[PDB]
Amino acid sequence: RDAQRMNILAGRIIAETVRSTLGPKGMDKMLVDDLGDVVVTNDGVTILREMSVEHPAAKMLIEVAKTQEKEVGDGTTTAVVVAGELLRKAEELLDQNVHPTIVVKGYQAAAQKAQELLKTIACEVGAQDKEILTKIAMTSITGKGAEKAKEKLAEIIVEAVSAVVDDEGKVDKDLIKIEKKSGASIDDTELIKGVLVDKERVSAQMPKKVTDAKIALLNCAIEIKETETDAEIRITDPAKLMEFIEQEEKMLKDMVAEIKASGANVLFCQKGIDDLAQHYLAKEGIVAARRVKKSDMEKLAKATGANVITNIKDLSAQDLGDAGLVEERKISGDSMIFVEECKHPKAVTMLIRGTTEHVIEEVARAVDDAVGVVGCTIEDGRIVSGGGSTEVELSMKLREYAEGISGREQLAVRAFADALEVIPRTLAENAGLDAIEILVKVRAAHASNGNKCAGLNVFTGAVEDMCENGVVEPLRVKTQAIQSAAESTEMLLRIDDVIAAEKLR
Repeated sequence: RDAQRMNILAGRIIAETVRSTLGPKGMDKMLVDDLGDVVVTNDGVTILREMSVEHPAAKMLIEVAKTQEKEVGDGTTTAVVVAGELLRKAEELLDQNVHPTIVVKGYQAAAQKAQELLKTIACEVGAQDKEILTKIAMTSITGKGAEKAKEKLAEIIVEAVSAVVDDEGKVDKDLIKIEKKSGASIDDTELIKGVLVDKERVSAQMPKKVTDAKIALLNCAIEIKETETDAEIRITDPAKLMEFIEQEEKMLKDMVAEIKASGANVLFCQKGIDDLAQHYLAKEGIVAARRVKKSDMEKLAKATGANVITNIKDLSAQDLGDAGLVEERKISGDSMIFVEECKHPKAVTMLIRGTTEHVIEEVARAVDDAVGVVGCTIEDGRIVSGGGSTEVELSMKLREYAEGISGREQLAVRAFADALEVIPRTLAENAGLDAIEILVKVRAAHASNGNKCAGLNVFTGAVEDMCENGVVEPLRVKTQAIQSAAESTEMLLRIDDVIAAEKLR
């Protein structure tokens, strides 16, 4: 009968299950399917993407959430809690014989008005100041869940994103690889100004270090080759078999001679080196490996600027690569190859260590997105405080503006401003502190001429300066999240009737 009353309540259930997960110490409840595989994750996107639903309108709020995850990578949880309030406060207006067309007009006007206020609240910083840059690095790692180790880790991130800043000022996620490998401890982490591969030489008689490496890039797998024309090999005489095994090997020695004659001190072949072939490339002083993945051969082409060749019978001086140094070392365990190019590098790598395959993958998954949030921050250059601090300031700005606008729509603008007051409330209850008594003091600081950068610290549990502690986030996560909220909630408020949708392609 009510119909619309059933959708406003469904949005609160989906939002309640991802309400307490906000903040660093965000707990999560178990919800295992009928199978048995237990999954424990703090991120909300991992649950909303796999958790089932019951009503058809529940997908409206999840659809807009997927597009938000593919743009910033963090803050999607804050975009869902703001929808439950705006969707709940509407019930107070409907009881007063208010038409849905009136409450939807206040959110659009209030949302657009905030676009100009955030510009004045945001500060201004440079795009190369390493001092303030390090402060943003520790703020990202701490926001995920790795406070025990964040001193040197913050310095490895600022040097990686800053060492790949093009002239136009655009960060590229493809130029940042992540190599996982257990070790002694996580503190044994260091960046490389080049590339990295987890392979070892085939023989122990090859060189260990060489300068001005002339790598020979190959794009062919391991398999018996055949001319473009149909042809097959035949064998019948067992005694004569010894003549072919040595003949084919002879066709390889003279073939590599043309590669070495064209200046090829090194060689990164992509085939199974014959047992006797290892003796030739070893005495001549040419490293090599057997069986390498294609993912490692595609990055070297664009990194070193080599040309992709498919015919081994055509490798002249103009068909080879180039690298800086190729020294063989170890890092508490095996001995892999370390290819570098300090003359003209184009990408960096990271060899995060640890003690178990589970602890290295967790931090390895929360670092790929951290650089993305700090990367776009340098592109824009404007930063604004966050963590519930600015949310309390916007309320005072909207209340003063609500008094100017007249008409019956002056009630929705007040609920929209007060709806954002739940951000510091969830953080207060998270640490086990009362909220009704703490929200009265945070407003006193922002009386008039008070510092706009001030919020509640989850550690000490009192009002402090966010600029000194470490609670700052870019304005892109707020301007886009608040914009998607008004665009998502309007789908359920405008609709005032259901339909028996059946057979619709």
